[PDB]
Amino acid sequence: AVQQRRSSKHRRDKRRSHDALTAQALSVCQKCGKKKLFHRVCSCGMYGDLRVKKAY
Amino acid sequence: MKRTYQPSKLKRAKTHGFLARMATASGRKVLKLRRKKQRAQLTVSSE
Amino acid sequence: MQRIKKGDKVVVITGKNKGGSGIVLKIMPARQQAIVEGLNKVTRHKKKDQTTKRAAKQSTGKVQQEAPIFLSKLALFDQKAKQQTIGKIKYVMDPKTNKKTRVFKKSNNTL
Amino acid sequence: MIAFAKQFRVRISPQKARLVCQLIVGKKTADAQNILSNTPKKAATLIAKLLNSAIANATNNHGMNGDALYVFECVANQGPSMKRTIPRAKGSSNMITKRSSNLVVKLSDNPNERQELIKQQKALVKKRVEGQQKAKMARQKA
Amino acid sequence: DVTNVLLKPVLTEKVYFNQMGETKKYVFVVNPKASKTRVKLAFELVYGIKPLKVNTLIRKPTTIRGGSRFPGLSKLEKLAVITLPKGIAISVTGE
Amino acid sequence: KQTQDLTKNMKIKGFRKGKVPPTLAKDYLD
Amino acid sequence: XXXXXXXXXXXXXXXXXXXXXXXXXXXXXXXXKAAD
RNA sequence: GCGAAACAGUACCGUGAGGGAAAGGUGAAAAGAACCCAGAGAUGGGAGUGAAAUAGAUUCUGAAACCAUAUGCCUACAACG
RNA sequence: UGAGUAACGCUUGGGAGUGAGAAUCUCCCAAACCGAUUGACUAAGGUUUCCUGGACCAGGGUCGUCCUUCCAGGGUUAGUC
Ligand SMILES: [Mg+2]
Ligand SMILES: [Mg+2]
Ligand SMILES: [Mg+2]
Ligand SMILES: [Mg+2]
Ligand SMILES: [Mg+2]
Ligand SMILES: [Mg+2]
Ligand SMILES: [Mg+2]
Ligand SMILES: [Mg+2]
Ligand SMILES: [Mg+2]
Ligand SMILES: [Mg+2]
Ligand SMILES: [Mg+2]
Ligand SMILES: [Mg+2]
Ligand SMILES: [Mg+2]
Ligand SMILES: [Mg+2]
Ligand SMILES: [Mg+2]
Ligand SMILES: [Mg+2]
Ligand SMILES: [Mg+2]
Ligand SMILES: [Mg+2]
Ligand SMILES: [Mg+2]
Ligand SMILES: [Mg+2]
Ligand SMILES: [Mg+2]
Ligand SMILES: [Mg+2]
Ligand SMILES: [Zn+2]
Repeated sequence: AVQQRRSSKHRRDKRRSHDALTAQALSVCQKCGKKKLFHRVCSCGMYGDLRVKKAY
Repeated sequence: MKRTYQPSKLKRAKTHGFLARMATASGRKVLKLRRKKQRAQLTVSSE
Repeated sequence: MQRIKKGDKVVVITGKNKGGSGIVLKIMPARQQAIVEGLNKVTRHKKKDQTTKRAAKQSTGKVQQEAPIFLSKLALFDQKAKQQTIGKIKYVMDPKTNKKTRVFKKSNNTL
Repeated sequence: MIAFAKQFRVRISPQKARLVCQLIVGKKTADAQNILSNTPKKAATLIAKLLNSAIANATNNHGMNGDALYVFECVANQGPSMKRTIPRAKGSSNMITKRSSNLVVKLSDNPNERQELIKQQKALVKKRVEGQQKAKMARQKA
Repeated sequence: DVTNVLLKPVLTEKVYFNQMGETKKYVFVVNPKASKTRVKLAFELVYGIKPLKVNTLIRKPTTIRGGSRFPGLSKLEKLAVITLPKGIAISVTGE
Repeated sequence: KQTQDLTKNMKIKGFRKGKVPPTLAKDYLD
Repeated sequence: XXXXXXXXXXXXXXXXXXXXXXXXXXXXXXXXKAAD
């Protein structure tokens, strides 16, 4: 099955109206200050108060 | 499966070579036509 | 013969540089150009390239050299005459040496 | 006073690039950098470099404060395409069009920048009307 | 005899590997139409010491600078490997 | 000393790095 | 440093562009949908 | 306009005979953008040359289809060549 | 337009390293398949696709610091095959 009529420039965007993306929640590390994505270790390996990994 | 062209130096050279073409009037006419068209690859002898 | 040779004094009669006196250092007959010292000074933005024994230094900054000029803008300069002026030249052949010599047409000056 | 940075022949398609540009338009400098640094998309580590280059040449070349800059307009225009042949089945063939985008980012310090552009358009319209009247004035005089 | 069949010596890792260790082996490039006997005769008329043996290599021409605006083929080379006897080592440059 | 310094990189036409001739490095690139 | 190119021909962005011969030697066959 | 203004009977197709394209224009002069900034770099933004750099090698002019941004107006009970 | 849709054409995990950036590159340890074969020698054909170093315009159905891709250099030794 294939479209017997061409889709205009308005219906395409009406379908794409729901394709927008959402900005993921971010937080600030408590040891270096840079913004990091929530519930995760910053680039310095500092999660909360626990030294997880070696510095980048 | 077996496709049509299975390459071989000897068969190609003995069928469409310069010496094969220079043995009959028909072959001479074909080369004559190719000289008229000034083809760089006159025969299959040259790469 | 030729209107302009390597060495004779020449000036420019048209363009931004007017009355620009200089000495012709080199003549390209094929391109109808002429390198005249001190005139038409261009300054190529000299880069740095290091792939040779001389290219290891190749100190080049804002070197101003000479750009070639069309032969039409050139005109021969008179020197023997007391009042120097710009004119055209002939190609008379003197039987004394049987050699062709340029002579001006507004005077009787050789070369 | 708009500062800008450009990039021709970005490998990302404009369709897949517009989705990321809409997350940064109107955003502050630090927040735009922070937002773009943690988005798991391919067209995020390229807009970040252009944005960083644009901030740099805004506070160095054009001389702006740096604490009032906001992303005025970041868009990915359609760039030249390149055509290749994908071999299909049963001897057929199709044409694959690898798409490229011309990305351009613009940031301003003044939150009222649209008024000046409309003003310039208005300035152009006023000159248009002005040209007609002077031409009109000349006709009755003759 | 005319000695146009000895075109040019070549120095590579293989050449320097041979040109050391008792017997020396000198590799030149020669006229592609020349034969081994002609190579020995040319070396005789221009060096003076009879070669112990001669080996010949033919490297076929191949395409170079592919994809460049004007592609080009290679040039046909014939290589000759002269080997002088034990303990003798003459210089290719300096006569 | 000097010959060690002049054997680093500076690849000669027919050779590679590392095995630069211990005595022959002054003819082509002089 | 030592970054230079004194050769008459030298480039990193080699010029090339792929072309298409539009080879579409497609065909078809018969069918079981024949109303005679 | 000769198929062929460019290196065209070339690239390419076919075992072969044979078939057979597309592609021109910087600037008067390369004077082809030293240098600084961001970037790994290409590159971009300044600086500089130039009358002109929105003439920058993607190089005369740059149309529409086509893709985006925005001033203003309208639009989420509505049967629409 | 269809549409960012179908498809991406039989094979896993981790450690260390390089790099601006590593599921894809290098090394190591395993793991899984071939084993009358995915093992080894050659004929035919292919014609440098072989080795070293470098690069990531283009191609690799993703990525790529890597490649059978590109650049530079080199490589095929017969009285008995
Ligand atoms: Mg729209
Ligand atoms: Mg949708
Ligand atoms: Mg042999
Ligand atoms: Mg510019
Ligand atoms: Mg134009
Ligand atoms: Mg309503
Ligand atoms: Mg109702
Ligand atoms: Mg009704
Ligand atoms: Mg109605
Ligand atoms: Mg279509
Ligand atoms: Mg679509
Ligand atoms: Mg669908
Ligand atoms: Mg689906
Ligand atoms: Mg699917
Ligand atoms: Mg697969
Ligand atoms: Mg898998
Ligand atoms: Mg096998
Ligand atoms: Mg090849
Ligand atoms: Mg290899
Ligand atoms: Mg390599
Ligand atoms: Mg890729
Ligand atoms: Mg033997
Ligand atoms: Zn931290």
